Amino acid sequence: SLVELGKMILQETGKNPVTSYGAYGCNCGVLGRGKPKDATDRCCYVHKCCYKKLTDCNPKKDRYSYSWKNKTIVCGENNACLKELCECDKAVAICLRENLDTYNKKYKNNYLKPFCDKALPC
Amino acid sequence: SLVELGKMILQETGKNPVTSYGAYGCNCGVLGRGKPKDATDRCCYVHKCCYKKLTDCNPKKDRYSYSWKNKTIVCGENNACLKELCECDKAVAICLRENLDTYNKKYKNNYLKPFCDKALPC
Amino acid sequence: SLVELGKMILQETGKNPVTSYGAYGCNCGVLGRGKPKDATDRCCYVHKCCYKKLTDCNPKKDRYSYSWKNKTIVCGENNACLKELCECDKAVAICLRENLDTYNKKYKNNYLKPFCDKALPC
Amino acid sequence: SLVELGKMILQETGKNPVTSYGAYGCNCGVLGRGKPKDATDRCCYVHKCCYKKLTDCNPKKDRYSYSWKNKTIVCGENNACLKELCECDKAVAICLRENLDTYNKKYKNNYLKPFCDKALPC
Ligand SMILES: CCc1c(C(=O)C(N)=O)c2c(OCC(=O)O)cccc2n1Cc1ccccc1
Ligand SMILES: CCc1c(C(=O)C(N)=O)c2c(OCC(=O)O)cccc2n1Cc1ccccc1
Ligand SMILES: CCc1c(C(=O)C(N)=O)c2c(OCC(=O)O)cccc2n1Cc1ccccc1
Ligand SMILES: CCc1c(C(=O)C(N)=O)c2c(OCC(=O)O)cccc2n1Cc1ccccc1
Repeated sequence: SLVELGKMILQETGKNPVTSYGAYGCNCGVLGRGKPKDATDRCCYVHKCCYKKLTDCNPKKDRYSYSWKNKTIVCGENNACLKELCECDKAVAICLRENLDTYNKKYKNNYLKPFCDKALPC
Repeated sequence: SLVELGKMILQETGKNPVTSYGAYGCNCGVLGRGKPKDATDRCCYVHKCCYKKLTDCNPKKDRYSYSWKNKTIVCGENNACLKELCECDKAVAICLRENLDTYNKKYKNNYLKPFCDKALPC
Repeated sequence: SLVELGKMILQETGKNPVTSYGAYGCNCGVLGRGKPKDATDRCCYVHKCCYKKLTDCNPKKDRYSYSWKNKTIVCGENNACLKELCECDKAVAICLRENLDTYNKKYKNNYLKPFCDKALPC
Repeated sequence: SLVELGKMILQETGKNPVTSYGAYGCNCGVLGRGKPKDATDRCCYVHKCCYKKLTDCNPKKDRYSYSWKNKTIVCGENNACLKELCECDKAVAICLRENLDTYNKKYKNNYLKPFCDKALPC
């Protein structure tokens, strides 16, 4: 769920998911995909494509278990959908950390929302 | 201060410092040094010796700054006491994480109140 | 920003950046690039080309942190743009020092403005 | 003179000579030699011994010339006493930089006369 996702983002990046990624670019924290504005935005674009493959479980509200071992996210062996859901959130946490260097303050808090292009298919 | 120390332990080990290390063995959390019970206890033994050589500041109360970059603790530059105080806290966070493999709840002071021998000098 | 740049130039060259480089040649301190009149001028040409690559921050007005360690300018860790900015400024301060030998006061005070040719592209 | 000495210290160490070294340990910035408290203090003890040999001039008062060339203090030529005086000052500026790693503001007198033993002779 968003509980697990937010904890992974903070564990990997050290940032509050809401204040830093609540509405960044055309994809991060908002509903629906748009053409990404930068690399951080593209992380959330891929993550939304990860989610849409997952029927038989609810990515937004379904809880799951994971552990933080050797400063690494380790998805607990689980249901197929829950395991894949955990691997979706782990990928976007790593992706957001990796692109902190080009994180741009001008893209937060839905400054880009009126300018967002229609997204290409996943 | 204990504020920064607590966040480093959380970021490195993934554990709550109060529940996991608030009173563990003969050195972790408790006041004063004793002969260590295991590898985790020895981390806190070393950390307490690290604090002992700091005289120009109050290790428990004085605040400093540090960064979480690439899942690594990076101490902020400061005067001798505050910088070395940050380094004391960093080494114990890494040490406790490295020794999670042998962390044993039997050394938590709430499971069994350990009999602690007089510590050797630092 | 110019505050950090001016301190670097003083630290490296020992010269006041305003009085020595406020309007030197066809590139130093003045607006716009021109064909360099000497090696000092070319330092500022390269520096202006360095700035032109930076589009995610404001090279003239954005602050950054650096320190003086072992008589070396050491750029503090930041985002990609601010780190590249600091490295642009460190490089021009260093370049200006290396070419103090051929510094010509005849090129000061924007005397060469009618002599400035179109520069080669960056 | 002290004017040239203070400029050297700022150039080499990056520190304000008054606020960092104006009364530090048993030798730095105070009158007379004492048993050094640490490596920084020892730099000032050695420097005071350097001044002791300069009888043909006035170390604190007499001016001399030096240049900041390639981030090196270069004493200008002069008579024996004044050239030796500049080299005394250059040496203490270098010594203080080299020992910034163990600088500790705990040794600043802060207008309380510390316990100072009689120094070894020189
Ligand atoms: C970038 C972080 C993010 C999402 C992403 O990781 C992302 N934009 O992909 C996301 C999200 O995405 C899933 C989806 O769109 O269904 C939906 C809703 C909020 C979303 N926050 C913000 C957040 C998450 C967890 C705790 C606190 C804040
Ligand atoms: C192992 C964690 C620890 C200490 C150590 O790291 C350790 N035992 O060395 C320590 C401590 O030690 C310093 C000293 O003895 O002055 C004193 C008091 C509490 C101490 N907690 C618990 C804690 C720290 C920070 C936030 C919340 C809880
Ligand atoms: C050569 C020094 C210099 C610039 C350069 O280093 C240079 N010509 O590249 C520069 C400058 O250049 C950046 C740009 O044109 O955007 C713009 C404005 C002033 C500029 N001073 C003068 C100065 C710098 C810092 C403090 C005080 C005076
Ligand atoms: C450590 C710096 C220092 C002295 C030394 O370098 C040192 N303690 O040797 C020293 C000093 O020493 C020479 C002597 O006692 O005759 C005498 C007086 C002040 C002295 N400041 C402080 C200072 C010097 C220059 C400008 C501003 C502040």
